Amino acid sequence: SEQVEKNKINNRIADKAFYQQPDADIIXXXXXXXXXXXXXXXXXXXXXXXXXXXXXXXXXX
Amino acid sequence: SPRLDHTRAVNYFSKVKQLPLVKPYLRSVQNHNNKSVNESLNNLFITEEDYQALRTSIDAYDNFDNISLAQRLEKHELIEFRRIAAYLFKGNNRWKQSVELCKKDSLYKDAMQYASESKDTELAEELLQWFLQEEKRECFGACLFTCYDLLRPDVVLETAWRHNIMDFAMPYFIQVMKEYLTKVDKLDASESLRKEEEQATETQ
Amino acid sequence: ELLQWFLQEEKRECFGACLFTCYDLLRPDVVLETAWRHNIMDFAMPYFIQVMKEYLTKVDKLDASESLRKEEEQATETQ
Repeated sequence: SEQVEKNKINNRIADKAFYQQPDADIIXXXXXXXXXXXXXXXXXXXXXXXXXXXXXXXXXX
Repeated sequence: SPRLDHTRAVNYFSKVKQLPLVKPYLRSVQNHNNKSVNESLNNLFITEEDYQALRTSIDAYDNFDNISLAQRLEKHELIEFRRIAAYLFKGNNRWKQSVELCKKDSLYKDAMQYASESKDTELAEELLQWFLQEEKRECFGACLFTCYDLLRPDVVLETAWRHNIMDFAMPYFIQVMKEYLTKVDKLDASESLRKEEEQATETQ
Repeated sequence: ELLQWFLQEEKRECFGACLFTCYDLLRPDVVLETAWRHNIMDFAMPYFIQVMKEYLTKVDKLDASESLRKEEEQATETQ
């Protein structure tokens, strides 16, 4: 009951795309965060504006 | 506890359909690294849906069948284990995890991170060549590739041309290697002058 | 500082981002790229970027030269 119930919950907090995946990433470094920072990337790469470009170049060094 | 063989116990439980009572019996135990422990223990964390424990249930004790185990996990719907079966199969061996992807389990995420630690360089061209025909985040692709020393040579930077006249502008990295190959040049010219200079005192 | 400003307030960025470069190199990779992320169009000009190119291809000349210096004397005294 509860487990199969806990089961569906995933694929449910903004559909296994940055929800359950984020949970797995919580359970490179960042570093790795900076990478998944190049990150976000919607409408048009949604990133290189400020934080994205910044961290990117910084680390790249 | 002390002065049982364990090996002659789990066996009586398994063919009993009641073994889980021993769940905690496996708690303070499992230091014995014994097979029946992890072996069904995993089988337990598998059908039971446990990942925290299961993960830690193996975050140390490596005594088991690193194979079939991940076979039952892949057959799942709940990626939790299709995510770890991915790990379990890769385990300190990165080549498996990537060379086994396709549409599914192609996560625009961990897929851009499990390649990095690799050593079979060329696999970059493998991944990248694929990025081109099937995905568009080639940017993050052809890039995170580069920044780590250089495993993405000219060979790959071109492979992409034979095709895409447009699509290629991005660079963060190509220059990281530029003054890099302009700084190692700094210190090198420096030691060159070292030499020059000395050969000037003892024999001007 | 100056250059970043040239961009948001002036257009002679050309003479800007250039007279900058030609003196040794004060315009590293850092800046040559800043323009990529940023201004796609606007960047073509070079006089200087190449001044540093064969410059970093000539210091390479003499360097390979002294490398062979070494090679030559070594192989000699030890053949």
